[PDB]
Amino acid sequence: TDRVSVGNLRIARVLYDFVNNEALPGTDIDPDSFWAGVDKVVADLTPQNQALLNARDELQAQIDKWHRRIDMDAYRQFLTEIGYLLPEPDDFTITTSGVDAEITTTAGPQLVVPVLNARFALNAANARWGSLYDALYGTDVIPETDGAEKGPTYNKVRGDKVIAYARKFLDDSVPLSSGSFGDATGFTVQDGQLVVALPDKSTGLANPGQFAGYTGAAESPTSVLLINHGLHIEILIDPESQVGTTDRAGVKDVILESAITTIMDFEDSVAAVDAADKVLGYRNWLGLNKGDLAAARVLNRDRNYTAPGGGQFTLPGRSLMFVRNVGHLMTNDAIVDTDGSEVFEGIMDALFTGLIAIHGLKASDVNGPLINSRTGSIYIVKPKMHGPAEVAFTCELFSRVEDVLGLPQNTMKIGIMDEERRTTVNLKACIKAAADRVVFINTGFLDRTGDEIHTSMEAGPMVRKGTMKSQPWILAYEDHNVDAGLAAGFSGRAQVGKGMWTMTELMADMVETKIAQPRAGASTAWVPSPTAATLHALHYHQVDVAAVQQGLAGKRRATIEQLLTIPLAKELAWAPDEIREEVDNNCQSILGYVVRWVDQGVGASKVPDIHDVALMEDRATLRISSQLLANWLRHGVITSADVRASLERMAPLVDRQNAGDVAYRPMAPNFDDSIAFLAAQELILSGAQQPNGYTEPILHRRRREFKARAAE
Ligand SMILES: O=C(O)CCc1nc2ccccc2[nH]c1=O
Ligand SMILES: [Mg+2]
Ligand SMILES: [Mg+2]
Ligand SMILES: [Mg+2]
Ligand SMILES: [Mg+2]
Ligand SMILES: [Mg+2]
Ligand SMILES: [Mg+2]
Ligand SMILES: [Mg+2]
Ligand SMILES: [Mg+2]
Repeated sequence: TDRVSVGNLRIARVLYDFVNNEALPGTDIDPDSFWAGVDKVVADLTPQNQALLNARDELQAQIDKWHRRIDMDAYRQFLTEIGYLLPEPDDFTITTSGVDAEITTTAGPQLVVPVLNARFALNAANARWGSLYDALYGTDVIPETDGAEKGPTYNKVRGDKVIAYARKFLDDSVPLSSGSFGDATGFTVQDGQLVVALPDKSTGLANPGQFAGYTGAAESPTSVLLINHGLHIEILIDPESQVGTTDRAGVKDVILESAITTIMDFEDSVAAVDAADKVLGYRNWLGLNKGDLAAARVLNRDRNYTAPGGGQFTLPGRSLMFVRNVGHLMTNDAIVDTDGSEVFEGIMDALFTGLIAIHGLKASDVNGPLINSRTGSIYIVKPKMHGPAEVAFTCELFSRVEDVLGLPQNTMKIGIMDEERRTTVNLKACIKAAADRVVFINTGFLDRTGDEIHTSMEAGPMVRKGTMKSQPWILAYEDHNVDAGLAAGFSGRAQVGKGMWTMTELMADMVETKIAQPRAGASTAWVPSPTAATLHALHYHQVDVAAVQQGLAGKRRATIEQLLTIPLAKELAWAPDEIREEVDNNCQSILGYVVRWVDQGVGASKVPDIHDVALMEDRATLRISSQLLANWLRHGVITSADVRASLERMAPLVDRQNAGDVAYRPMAPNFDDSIAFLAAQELILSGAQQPNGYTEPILHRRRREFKARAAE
């Protein structure tokens, strides 16, 4: 037994040592008082945590039975009687205070990254600023048409298209008084105003207030800092660079303020099934908050400029960090009680990520340099909550953690993910439950659709996964989320977020279509990579989110009936080949993700889909796919032979898609010999029995089984 006893707790040594030697020192928290507080919080809050999970099961059994025995009036009457659909509270304004400008004020891209991957976490934090030239040149936003494709070395024709794209962007975002940036000859700062040399004349900006600063001398600036819709744009000037020599004004690059905030994730993008895994995550979270995290490589320093009217100012070189804790469901054996019962992981995350975040509020040799929150807040995204009482519980959890940490009450702020149906239909009350802590709400596709399928599992066969994206329930869910946030005063106070673009290489399509989200009044939305953050930033220059929000406020665009419109497939709406395609699709999604999760403990990566399109999904992809297949199985759309045959067809496909990975362990031809293959099979076959369709219990068990076999 490798555990430390503290009150009723038996703490894994690796965790206990991490906290004492790394997390605690520099916080001024007395270590014995901390550990006593951990024991007391776990003892006090565990019963309610369990009570809430029981209530999920109780409500769902009632819903299963109701469906087992189409009319909307009877259905919502039913949901109301069982306490699933609660009355809408009175109108109110959130009272959350001490929030940084990146959240209250700036609209822009939001990156989410697996905290267990230090290099990715570092790149994400550094992604507050990104190269537009690199993003345009390196992706298909500039088509690889004849002559303009990227080879082993610099293609000037392609670069010239990159340059022109960016010139057009500057014209659109920071218009000159006359002429185009495409005719620029040079830049100078005269009388604290930006002057752009043109061929036949000279010109300032149409709105000189968009001029924000510069580097080097006003005579010949090395860069020119502009602002639009709250976001900075820096024109780098160096006619001696590879591309500067080719440019008419010697422009080297255009740098965009990109990932304004980043979510460091402990939940669905990481595989962490024991104390050693949790410690890897906590240690990286620690390094980020101290500012000394280094990989293979380090965090960027802040950026120095001269204001138009002279005098120096500094801009943050890094993304403001949130941390995403796990939700209320799972336990982890990082801590067990006397009976050997595992402790609630969400409770542990609040205590440990909260402790660690104190370093990000400080700057010394002990706590590293670099401050995360200027206003003294800790930003925690709380996923997978079901309804307002589960939000209230999170409030109580954070309050008790603050007390243990010696922090001011309401220091720990909550990002409310709206990704469960019972939260969706009671969203206003969920926000009201956290009215003095809430700094965001957001929507998604996968997790929310996963819950949609599980909740109405007994209703009938569901439409295909692709179809879900355009279903009435989900479009109302998207608008209702914005409506509730705006009605509660989020504009100027808290983020209203939308979902992830998963197609990592389809940047042209993202740039074309993702603009719909800020057009919808979302002050942020999720991107999979620093490159995608820079490109998505374009949308926020193109759309005035603040103005969109002002025009939406007070509107009620969704009905409860729309929200409750179950995505049931019409009476036999598929051909055999369409059914086959959807089974293969889902089995491939499950296998492609699971094999990396169970075998290598990777919970996010570019996974080729069935059409070889690279997707960067998290564990929610598993929840939707396994629930859909379990549903089709449940209602006789497919057979158990169909499922097994697809898994066996797609498995070697997955193996093939993983050529080029040295640590990869093939699943075919001995399927029942691969723990990953069996995990994937189990997720489908036992899908209908999982609490709310959640995949963690199975995935965690299988990864743990794999670790034990690898050490035997
Ligand atoms: O559709 C959904 O609900 C899930 C969204 C999502 N979150 C991610 C977080 C970190 C890394 C990759 C991710 N991919 C994703 O699709
Ligand atoms: Mg300077
Ligand atoms: Mg620090
Ligand atoms: Mg989710
Ligand atoms: Mg939408
Ligand atoms: Mg409302
Ligand atoms: Mg505008
Ligand atoms: Mg805004
Ligand atoms: Mg059940």
